[PDB]
Amino acid sequence: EVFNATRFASVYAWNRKRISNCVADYSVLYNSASFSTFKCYGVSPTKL
Amino acid sequence: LVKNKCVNFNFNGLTGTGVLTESNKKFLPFQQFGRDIADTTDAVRDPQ
Amino acid sequence: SNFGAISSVLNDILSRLDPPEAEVQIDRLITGRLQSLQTYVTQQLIRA
Repeated sequence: EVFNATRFASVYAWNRKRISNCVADYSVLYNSASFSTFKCYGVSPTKL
Repeated sequence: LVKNKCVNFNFNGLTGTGVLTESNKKFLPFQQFGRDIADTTDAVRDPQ
Repeated sequence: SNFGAISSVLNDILSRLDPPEAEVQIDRLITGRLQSLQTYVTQQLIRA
């Protein structure tokens, strides 16, 4: 619902989300070459 | 879960080496885990 | 003390990062820890 959102907010009006009590499977994310830039700071994406 | 044989433990991300046993000390309901002296994880409660 | 690193425990650093970017953090841990051990050994030697 966040990545496939119909519209995105402005950069000056960045919207902040709440995510809790759920299982995250980031393996699907970086394995798809649909993102031009995928940079991580402080944690390896392969070990998420 | 294993008790009397030292293994690799990983409780909600926190991980290390050693052996486990039932704690003579008692936690309060909110408490997650304890630490003896400095950087000595001495007791955790099973998340399951 | 983390000695300016991301964390203090080795397990968290090795889990969060990958070696080509972890090695700097483990190295920054090593320099401080070696300094502390050298200080302790020097103090113990003069005391002895």
